[PDB]
Amino acid sequence: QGARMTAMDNATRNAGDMIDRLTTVYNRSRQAAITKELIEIISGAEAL
Amino acid sequence: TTFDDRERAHEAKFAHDAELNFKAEARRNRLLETIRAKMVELRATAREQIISEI
Amino acid sequence: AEANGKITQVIGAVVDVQFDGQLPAILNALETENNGKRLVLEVAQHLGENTVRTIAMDATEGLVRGLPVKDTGGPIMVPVGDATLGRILNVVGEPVDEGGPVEATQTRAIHQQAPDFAAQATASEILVTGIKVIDLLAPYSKGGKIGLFGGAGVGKTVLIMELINNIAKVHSGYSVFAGVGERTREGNDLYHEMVESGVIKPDDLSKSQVALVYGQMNEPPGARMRVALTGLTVAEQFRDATGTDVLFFVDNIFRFTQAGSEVSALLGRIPSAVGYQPTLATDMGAMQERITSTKNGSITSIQAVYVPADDLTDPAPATTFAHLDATTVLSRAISELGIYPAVDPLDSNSRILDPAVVGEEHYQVARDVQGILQKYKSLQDIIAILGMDELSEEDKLTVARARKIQRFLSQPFDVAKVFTGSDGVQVPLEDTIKSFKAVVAGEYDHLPEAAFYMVGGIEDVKAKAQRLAA
Amino acid sequence: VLIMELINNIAKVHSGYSVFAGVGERTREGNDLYHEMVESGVIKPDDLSKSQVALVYGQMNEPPGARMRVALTGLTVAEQFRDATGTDVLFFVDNIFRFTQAGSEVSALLGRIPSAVGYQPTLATDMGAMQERITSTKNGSITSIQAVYVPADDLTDP
Amino acid sequence: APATTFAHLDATTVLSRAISELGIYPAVDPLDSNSRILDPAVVGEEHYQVARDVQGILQKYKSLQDIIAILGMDELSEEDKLTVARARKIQRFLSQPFDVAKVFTGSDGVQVPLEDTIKSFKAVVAGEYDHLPEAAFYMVGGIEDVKAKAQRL
Amino acid sequence: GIQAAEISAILKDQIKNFGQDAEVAEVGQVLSVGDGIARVYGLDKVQAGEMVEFPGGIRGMVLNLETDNVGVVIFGDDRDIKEGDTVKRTGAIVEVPAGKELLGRVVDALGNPIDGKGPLNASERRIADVKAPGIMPRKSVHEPMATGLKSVDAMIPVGRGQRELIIGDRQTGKTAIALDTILNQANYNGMKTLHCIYVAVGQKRSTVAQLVKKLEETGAMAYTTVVAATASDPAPMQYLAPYSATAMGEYFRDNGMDALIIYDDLSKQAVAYRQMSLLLRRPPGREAYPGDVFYLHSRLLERSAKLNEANGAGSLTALPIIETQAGDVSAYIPTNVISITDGQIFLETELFFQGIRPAVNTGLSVSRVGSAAQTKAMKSVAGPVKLELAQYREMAAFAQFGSDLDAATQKLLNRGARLTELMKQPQYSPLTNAEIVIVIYAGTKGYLDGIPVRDVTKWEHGLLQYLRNQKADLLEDMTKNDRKVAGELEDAIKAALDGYAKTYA
Amino acid sequence: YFRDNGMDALIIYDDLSKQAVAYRQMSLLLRRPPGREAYPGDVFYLHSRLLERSAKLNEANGAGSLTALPIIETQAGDVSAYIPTNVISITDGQIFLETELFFQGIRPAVNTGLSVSRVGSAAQTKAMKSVAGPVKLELAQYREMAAFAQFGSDLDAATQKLLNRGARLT
Amino acid sequence: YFRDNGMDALIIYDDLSKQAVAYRQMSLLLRRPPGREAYPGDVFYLHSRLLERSAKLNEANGAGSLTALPIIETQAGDVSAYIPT
Ligand SMILES: Nc1ncnc2c1ncn2[C@@H]1O[C@H](COP(=O)(O)OP(=O)(O)OP(=O)(O)O)[C@@H](O)[C@H]1O
Ligand SMILES: Nc1ncnc2c1ncn2[C@@H]1O[C@H](COP(=O)(O)OP(=O)(O)OP(=O)(O)O)[C@@H](O)[C@H]1O
Ligand SMILES: [Mg+2]
Ligand SMILES: [Mg+2]
Repeated sequence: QGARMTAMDNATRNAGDMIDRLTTVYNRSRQAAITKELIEIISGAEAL
Repeated sequence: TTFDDRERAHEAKFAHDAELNFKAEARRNRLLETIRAKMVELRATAREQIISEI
Repeated sequence: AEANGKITQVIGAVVDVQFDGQLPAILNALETENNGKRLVLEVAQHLGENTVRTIAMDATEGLVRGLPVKDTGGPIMVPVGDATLGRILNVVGEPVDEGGPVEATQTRAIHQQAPDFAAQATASEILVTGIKVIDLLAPYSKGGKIGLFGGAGVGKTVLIMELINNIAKVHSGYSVFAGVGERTREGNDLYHEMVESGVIKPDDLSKSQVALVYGQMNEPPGARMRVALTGLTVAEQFRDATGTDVLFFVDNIFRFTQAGSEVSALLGRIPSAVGYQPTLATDMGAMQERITSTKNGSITSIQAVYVPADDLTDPAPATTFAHLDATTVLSRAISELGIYPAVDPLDSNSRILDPAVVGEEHYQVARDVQGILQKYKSLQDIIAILGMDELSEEDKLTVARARKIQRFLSQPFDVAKVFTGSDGVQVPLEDTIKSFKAVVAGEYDHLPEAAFYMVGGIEDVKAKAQRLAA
Repeated sequence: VLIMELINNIAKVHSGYSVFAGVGERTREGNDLYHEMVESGVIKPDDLSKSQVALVYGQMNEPPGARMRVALTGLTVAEQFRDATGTDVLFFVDNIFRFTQAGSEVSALLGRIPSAVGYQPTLATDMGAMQERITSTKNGSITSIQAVYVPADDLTDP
Repeated sequence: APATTFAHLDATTVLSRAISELGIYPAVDPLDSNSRILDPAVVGEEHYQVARDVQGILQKYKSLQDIIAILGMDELSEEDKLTVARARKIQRFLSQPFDVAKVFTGSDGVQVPLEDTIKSFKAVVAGEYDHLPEAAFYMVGGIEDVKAKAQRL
Repeated sequence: GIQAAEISAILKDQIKNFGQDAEVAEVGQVLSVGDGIARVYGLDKVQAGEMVEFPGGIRGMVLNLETDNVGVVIFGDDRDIKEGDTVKRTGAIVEVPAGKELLGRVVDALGNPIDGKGPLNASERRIADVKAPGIMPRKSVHEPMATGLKSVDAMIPVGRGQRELIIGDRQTGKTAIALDTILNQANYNGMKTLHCIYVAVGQKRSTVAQLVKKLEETGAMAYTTVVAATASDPAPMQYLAPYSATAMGEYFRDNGMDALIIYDDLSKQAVAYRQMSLLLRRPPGREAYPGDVFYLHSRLLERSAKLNEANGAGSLTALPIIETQAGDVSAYIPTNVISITDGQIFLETELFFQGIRPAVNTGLSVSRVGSAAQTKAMKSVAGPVKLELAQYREMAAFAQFGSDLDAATQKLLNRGARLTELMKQPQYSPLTNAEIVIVIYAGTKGYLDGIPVRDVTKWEHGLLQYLRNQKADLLEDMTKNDRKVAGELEDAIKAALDGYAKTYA
Repeated sequence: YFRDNGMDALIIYDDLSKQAVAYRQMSLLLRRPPGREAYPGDVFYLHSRLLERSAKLNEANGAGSLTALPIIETQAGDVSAYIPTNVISITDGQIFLETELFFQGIRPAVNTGLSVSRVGSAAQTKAMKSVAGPVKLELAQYREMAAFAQFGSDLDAATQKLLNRGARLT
Repeated sequence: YFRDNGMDALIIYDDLSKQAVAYRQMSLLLRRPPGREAYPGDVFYLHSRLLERSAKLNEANGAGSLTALPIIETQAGDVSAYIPT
């Protein structure tokens, strides 16, 4: 239970580290989706 | 989840061990101080029997 | 001959026609002359300068600028009545079964106003289907609106075919099937399935109790955008002109919306989100609001609903939820487990699931089933790391029942015999409630999981467990 | 309370006044902010020269153009105290995000093709031509406290 | 642009930023790179078999990496620990000092003949160097350089 | 580009000139028509937003004034409008009947009865598009707007004049919250008095009919107005509906009375407005919505308010409804309405199917008005309950573990699981204020800590019947006095519970 | 020609992803307003039309047939994208191939769970049906149990035999 | 000027991220077709012209030079974004 104490400690920190990198990539894709959906809407409107 | 693999592998396993122990009950039933005795004697026996099909 | 127009422009399915005198109103049907077959055009807009925009109900290849076009002086009119039964029509009311003309005594426009607010019926009665998950968790309503959501290949068509088998065959009023932008192969399959069930008869077309309408993926967008209307128009006649109960089956109403979006751009609309037409909701509303029970008579509608990329937030399926009395949502995650029908018990609902309508027994069991499943779902993340050993005796007692209940929701479909190699089963409502009640109460914690998988009533679970002993 | 006390304090320790720009004020909260300032004394409804703050509202129910320009309005009032009376002024902007939203809406309405996450192509110049007026000159200074809303909790949002 | 380029190629070498950041050069993704020539009838069964084997173990390692990121290596089966070990040695043995990169690396460039590449990689896959340390395989040419480096340590 | 009013037929009358031919000032002729949009030549004097009339009798709103045409959105079936149809000014701006005559009726977007039952009878009429009360003539929100749902009335309290948003994914129960709130008012409906207005926007006719059936069966219709613009109604009607109901509520607000308006939902209203903007060819933005869709909702929700004493002291409380998709509160329309409102009640599917119903996320939901909108009684316990459940939620990870826990953490688990059961509540069962406090007080003082968690719902049911049966006087006083929980009231409560408990056991 | 003259033909469209791109080019250069992902509003109908000309004919009509095997190229294993989902929603099944399986040695790289045939055993001879009826299920069970065994835990003879048999079938 | 007269110059572009947004603004108002992150197809070219002028000249051209320190601002360490790449 000492070994588990320090093992699950490391897992918690590693999870927070993965949560940051995942959030940064999620927000890239979130912004890219809005950017690209808009371009499509606006490109179609300007053809009329 | 994230560990979707471990997730399923675990559920499947502990479901197998559940079903397998029901089979072991059916073994010990097929084998049946003394009531108590046999119920132990053939708990252990039936468990070995199951781990041994041919 | 009628008043004449002349084709000014042709771009795919969109055709502009010019009228020197007399301009046909929006929705009128125009007949284009000088073709191998009669080509129908539906008026969508009045562009000005005596020119109208139209959508074609068939291919536009062969059209020439200056070809004469006749206004019929009304929207598309299609056959209705006993003469449609056992026959196959297309969007424009023509026979496609190679059986000759449908010599009906009346025709009806496929565009119509929706029933008035005072004409709505408030009565709420169950329609039992024999399908355990549906009848238990999100029961269908007599004369109610039912939608079957599913991504590609999760089982919504197999479910609608089963419902026809359990509802329409067992107790026929009259039935209407609309094949909408789906597989022509599926149309042949359904047709032979119905011949076998005798629901369609090729000798007495009078003894047939189902009318068939088709506009499949082989048709251009105009036709796929209106076949739905054609089908519900046939159903309306039975509702109003005869009163008796009417069943309406639609595979797939998504295709109505998709068709519309294919030609929206050429109709000069600014696109909405995800490339859909800005008129999605109103297009859908003026159609869907006609599919309803009224005080005059009942229509029980069951519609398969395609879900693009398995995303229920997609505009088409997302705007469809609001038009329903019962939603049956199918999941790939569940299908993937061998659980059929792949119904999501934590994402299906019914407006009749109320203790005042179905009784507190029905209500509480359904609610209990959903609770133990949401608890398992919340537990799944934990066991995905620690395994099961770390759970308490109670925590794992819910895991075991939850998985049993999930399995007891599966069911061998009669329509599915060609897949399972097993005989279909139909479970009565009372037997469903009882069975599921017992499992949630713990009265079967000693039976194995496999005993619950792919069976009918809870007797079969006990009997399977017995046949599993030896 | 922090806003009100910063007002009070700047008046004590610098003789400088304040200006609140409520960009997209909820009328309910505008009424309450007004009475909380009167209750706290930073506003006095009798002696208008004793009052320490000028309020400028662009209510949420006003069209985008007004909500876009209110910050300038409040900024201009504050420039008076820096340039004409050599004071160190406080300029509150609640909320800077709604300033950007208004701009986005105005840009949308003028038919300009939108940029990044649907913001105006002029996002940078709209913000920058305004913020640059807030500074220390030889004569005095405008210091600015700005309530900031972060869309989707994403600090990388434009 | 790139997606449409693939359709015009007989071989594809896909460089990876994640690999380069690990110090492995050339930064070639061994599981995203393909050749219309990798066919047993063209390269021979030995060459063919050794490649599929290397990619097999690398893919297995890849599928683990996700589970290792949180819990670590101690939670793998005594068998997957072994594939991890060989995989990580294989990752490094795919690395190689270039002549043209001397200007930055400071390591003399190396050219390994195809016959020497197959053999070397076969031996590692078969476990003949499970006793050699990882570092011995990183930035060398043929397997003989690996052993020599394992001696320098 | 060519532009409209450059057509062979139209250019004839511009050059030829017949007798008294002009009339381009008060009359016009359709140049083009489609998708609920009519381009019209002439009408030189028609005002932006003016309601004009087609030859069929159909109404239309002039939303676009352009150089050589007017863009009119059609309140009807466009099949009845063709090229060259005559359009006339009525000078009108879109006005609706208002007053108590609307109570107990079902009406369309424009005030017209659709129940087949009641004549008009309305003494007052009101423009639907008007400016909201300004900054000065308002008073801070202080009067409770009882939903009768204990989770809400205790932890996300709404006051008269507040705008609280009801938001969640599809099947989460957000309409139900509005309906139970309307049903709850009957208990008060004479200081309290609250008139209700339910606006249906894009719903089914069957849905609203069921809705009114319930209100009728519960006898709530008597004080309720149902304004309905259903899914088959043309977009412009769905666009106006909310503003028409608003004007009906403003009648009460401005005449010393209190009204509650429900917009179910603004998601569908925005969709209709988008339809009309895109088809008028106004510039598209995020999710293809126009740049003024924020402005659309801000005008609407600001009209809800708590008026001055000097202005009659009346009020109008708003419960806008938003449908999220996959819980994305950062989508465009949701973002707009969340920022406009004074607070939000967030609903969740996970909570719902677990047995937490109403499915309110106590963690995220909020009311900026908060403490100022609740009675002294509730104030005395609510804050503590909020804190104790908050503590429970952060450690709820131990509920599915535990083992080597100590007495303290074990007590937090036991109380939390129980207070959680005490927040569950069935549909169509709103509770009077005194009833809500009595049950909340019980849990907070530990009278339930020994009871089996699964039986709390049954316990509360029996308890409520007992107090309603044997203790209406007690419940009446807690209301009338509206007081805190003093030593006297404490004594009074424990005596009811101790006796009820004994008979229950 | 074959289909209608009492014969049977097989067609392969390799591939439709590129045909959609060409349609899109044609259409955009003709100034037809773009739709989703810049494709014409009717890209689905482009492919649905074409498929469905593949059919089994009636005895009365000669009993001939045309079978189609269209190909769609995914990008980064995204079966869920637009053009791919369109075509899946047309066909009577799909054979899904993943790079993961391809590289781990499963070649042809067919993912058995995610591939489907909507015709089923009706497209198999009696013989094939007699052996292959349970192979899909069995392999699915096997993959589950195989992941479970990677926990090193002690396995009874029953599990070990299933693992043994699954590895060999694979 | 220095580069071509046998002298050496250093240039700092602080920063090019903002120059690129300014050009994006000009391009969008010109109604040019927006691409990745809404930047015009020629955003790469905007910076290529510029930094290619920084160079080291041989003796035959005076031996002068121009050194460039372009600055780029990333978001949460995203060095794979369009402009940074
Ligand atoms: N109850 C069931 N029993 C056995 N197999 C089933 C069942 N339901 C569905 N399936 C299987 O799922 C596959 C796809 O079914 P189906 O085509 O009905 O799905 P779908 O969602 O309707 O597809 P689409 O909407 O694209 O036509 C079939 O091959 C079928 O074998
Ligand atoms: N507190 C509650 N207790 C019990 N049942 C509830 C409760 N709230 C809602 N329900 C039930 O859940 C179902 C969905 O609720 P409701 O229609 O209010 O939500 P909604 O967001 O309007 O859903 P939709 O938008 O799909 O109509 C209804 O059948 C209703 O009876
Ligand atoms: Mg189908
Ligand atoms: Mg609702």
